[PDB]
Amino acid sequence: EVITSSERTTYNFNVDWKFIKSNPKQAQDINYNDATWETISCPHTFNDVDTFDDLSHGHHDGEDNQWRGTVWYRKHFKLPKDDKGKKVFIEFESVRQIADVYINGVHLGQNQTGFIPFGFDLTPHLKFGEENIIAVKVNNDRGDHFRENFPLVWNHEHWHPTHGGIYRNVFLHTMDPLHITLPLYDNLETVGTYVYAENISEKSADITVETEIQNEHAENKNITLVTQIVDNDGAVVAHSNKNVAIPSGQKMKVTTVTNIQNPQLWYTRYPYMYKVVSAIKESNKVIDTYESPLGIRNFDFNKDSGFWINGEQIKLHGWGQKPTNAWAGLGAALPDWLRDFTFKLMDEAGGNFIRWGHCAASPAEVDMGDKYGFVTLMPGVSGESEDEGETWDIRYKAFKDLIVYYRNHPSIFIWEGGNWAESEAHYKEILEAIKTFDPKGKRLMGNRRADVKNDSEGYVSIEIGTEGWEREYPDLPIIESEYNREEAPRRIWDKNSPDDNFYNHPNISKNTYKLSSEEFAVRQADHWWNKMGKKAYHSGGANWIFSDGPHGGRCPTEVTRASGEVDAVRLPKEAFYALKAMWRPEPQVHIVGHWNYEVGTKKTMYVMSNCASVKLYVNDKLVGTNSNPENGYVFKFDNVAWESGKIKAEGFIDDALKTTQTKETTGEPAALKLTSITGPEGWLADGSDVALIDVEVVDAQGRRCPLAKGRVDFTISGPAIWRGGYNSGKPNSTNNLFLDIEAGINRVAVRSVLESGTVTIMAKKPGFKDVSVTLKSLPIDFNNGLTTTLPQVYTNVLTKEPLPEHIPEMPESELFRKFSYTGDGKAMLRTNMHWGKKAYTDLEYNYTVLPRYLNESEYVRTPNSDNRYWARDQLQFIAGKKMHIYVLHDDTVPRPEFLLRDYEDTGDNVNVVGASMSVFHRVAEEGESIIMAGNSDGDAPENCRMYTVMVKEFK
Ligand SMILES: [Br-]
Ligand SMILES: [Mg+2]
Repeated sequence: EVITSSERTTYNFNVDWKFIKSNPKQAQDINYNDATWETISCPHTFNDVDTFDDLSHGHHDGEDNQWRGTVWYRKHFKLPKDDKGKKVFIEFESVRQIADVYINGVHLGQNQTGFIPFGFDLTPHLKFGEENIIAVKVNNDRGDHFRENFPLVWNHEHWHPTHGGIYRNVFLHTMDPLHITLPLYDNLETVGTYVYAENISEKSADITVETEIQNEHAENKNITLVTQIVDNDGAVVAHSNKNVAIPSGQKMKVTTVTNIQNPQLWYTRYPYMYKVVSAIKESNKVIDTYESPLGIRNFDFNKDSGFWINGEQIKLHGWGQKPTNAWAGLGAALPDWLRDFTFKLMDEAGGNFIRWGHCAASPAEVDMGDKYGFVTLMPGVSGESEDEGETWDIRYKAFKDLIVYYRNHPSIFIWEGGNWAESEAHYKEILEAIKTFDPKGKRLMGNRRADVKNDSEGYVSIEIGTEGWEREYPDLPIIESEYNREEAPRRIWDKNSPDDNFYNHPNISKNTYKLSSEEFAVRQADHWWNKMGKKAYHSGGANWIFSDGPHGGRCPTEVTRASGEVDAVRLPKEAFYALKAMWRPEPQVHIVGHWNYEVGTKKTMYVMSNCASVKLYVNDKLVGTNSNPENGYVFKFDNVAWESGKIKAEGFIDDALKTTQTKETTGEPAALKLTSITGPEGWLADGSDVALIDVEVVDAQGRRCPLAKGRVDFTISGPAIWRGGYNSGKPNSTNNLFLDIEAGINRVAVRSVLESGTVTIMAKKPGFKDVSVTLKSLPIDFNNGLTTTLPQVYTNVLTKEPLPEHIPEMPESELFRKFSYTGDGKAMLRTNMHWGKKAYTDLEYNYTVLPRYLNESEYVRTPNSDNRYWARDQLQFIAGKKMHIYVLHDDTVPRPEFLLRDYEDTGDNVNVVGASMSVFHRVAEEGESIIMAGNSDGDAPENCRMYTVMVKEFK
């Protein structure tokens, strides 16, 4: 009963391209000789070999020591002379950053979005029955300074590592001249289908589908449009038909309304997915088919009680992940199944929310949101700025392309209008774009840092919060977009374990964060509980960064911003199991760390648990019972005496045993262990599929040694391309046929080639027997440059999960408008400045002598601990009245850019216990947006003073 076959064929266009990392003249020409170019397959990036190999700069400056410029791709392919009268479209999921596409030497156009799909009609230039050639000229250049990088201001490693090339999938679509259109607004100006659900209950739901159809034949067509609703088992549950005439050359939208009896609704704990099959028929003959996703759900982001879905209230907890999503050794060009692997890990740790930061996810990643039940906050392209001119035009156009592409996915609940407040006129345009292309989705709209412009009031539909600060729009629901900025490397367990190039790292004193995995894990509850978890009005939100990546960070001991709860090769940190124990709905306990300590060790043991009480045992001797968890989920046990053997925690709800975890002391190292991980279809010989290999050091019992480290050397043979892994704490650790073990394990990637065959990887380590794994890359159905086999992903992932069995108990200035501070320390607003008042929140230093104009001013007691911290939005407020702004800045600190841009030097100084602070003066009008960043732009003296702010009404 399900309509399957038609004139439409979707080809995978990833396999077998020619590539060159340069800009040769006439590279788009039909008869350009590309024989010496490199044979690759998409997804592909030429920055896989020169990223994750530079130690972080800190100061939120991302990795810039990588190749940037103009490169070229060329692909040969032949369509059957059979298809001689078919439309042919090419679709690019994304190209980074500027793409120019050519077909047989004819330029089709450019796309500068870097992260949004686009496509072109090849038909007028195709030679059927002959070889055709696509050429893609790609540029990934960007201006050095993230504030002077126009127009593509989102294109900067500050937020988005500039990994260039065709880093997502490419498809070829062939179809009848009479066809449903493709949702690639750039540059086809078509929108495909629009699916929305109304009058939803458990009993009934009405699905409206508007199908845009185009008749590119020279004669009118009388057609029947069929809308089929297909459930999770592939059964047709309901259908609708409409008989319409499409005049020759015309586009029209055909609407159907189809009722579903007893719909399976879409929940975060049961993301039931329907599919809509749209078919064009010409009397029993099927001309075209197109499939659209369908998840049926009612929802409410409520200002008082958080988020509801289908009448159940659900706390949202998940991650903010970079769209680059890069994998060490591979860059941003993840095969879809590695994107699925990343997503399955978020799902494993209880995620039900995702924000892409700060450009759109790939298409398959929105499919993964759909099938794992992730409420999604989706941006188009953005950096961190109110934009204008051409920057706004390109970004706004990308926003339309984005809605046209993604509007039918049920995982999307909020359109992120931007990663900064915007002008009133631009808010109008944002709502007008949603009204044009998504009038019926009931999605909300917000911008992060909307609170820094009065423009946002009355336009944003949901407060997009930062770092769990107090709500600034109590009329609205609130969702957290980026909380917990901390970093910590996977390889450091705790201060009771031997150091692994961290506490003694040459760069350790430049780190903002010097946390072990245990501290990083345990504090996950501090951050979550106090910023979202304990607030019944708070919908929840996104933990900043899921996987380590070389975007801007604060720890030059690492080659990434180490803020993920898994590392850049998706090895989980203890913090991953902390969040998993807090956020999963079933009862959980997780003992933080390991059980290989020295004889006589005494340490605090942390159990993370969503249970009500936890019991702790050392070799079956009960050492404690805790019914008073800290921050909802931390059951700690002080001064536990280590004993070789076994440590076991028990989790209880209502004094009934729910779950148990045991960790064991490992024995001495005894062998290397190699374990392979491939995609669900196996390792495919397509030139880009990846096989992962876990290399471990194990004891005689086969348990991973948590303290093992040291260099392993590798050899590879067979048709494959070694891509290595990384060591977070070391430069130039990528590519090499050797790698250090960290806490007993590391992970390398092997990429296939077009030739299928047997591939052998051997690992060696002094003192161990050699070990090996044998892989087989499997042949794919490939011919004339084309395959109908789509990129492999995990299928049939639908299961039902229960609601949590236990949730921890929850508790009971006219000038500094919308003040907020995002440094690690605490700021404090205070009034009536004069001699004797404290200058900082974390010191007892007082102001003594003051220039006359400073007295009676309102002031911000800043935390001196943030004296070398940097954040774009460190300190902000809207000027409540016309006022004087004074910034006291340590003379020993290089003046930061925001100070020199908008503040003049007074000549006067204010001495505060030996430190001379120059006053900088600024007059602000009422409503002016006052944004302050780090004390210094780069390095500074370790013992310098954090700056302070003073404010007085103009009068
Ligand atoms: Br990244
Ligand atoms: Mg994180």
